[PDB]
Amino acid sequence: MFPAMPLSSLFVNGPRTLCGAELVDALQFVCGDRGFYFNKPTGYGSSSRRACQTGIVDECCFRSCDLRRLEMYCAPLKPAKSA
Repeated sequence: MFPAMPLSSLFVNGPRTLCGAELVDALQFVCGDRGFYFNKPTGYGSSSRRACQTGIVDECCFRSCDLRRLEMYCAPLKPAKSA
């Protein structure tokens, strides 16, 4: 999927170069299967609960982060136009 894009087949099952929105549904899985996001610089990049850097997708795939983490960031999904 996603042409222009660089790649999206090996870990990105919906996202771009992520490890799949899966990890996303994880954070929202405990907070609400509804589905959550990740590093969303809503307010302001350098102005949010010390996180993001913990790429729940790149940091989860890289830094063994079970569901305990996803639960930690239990960040409030940022709906706008997911799909």
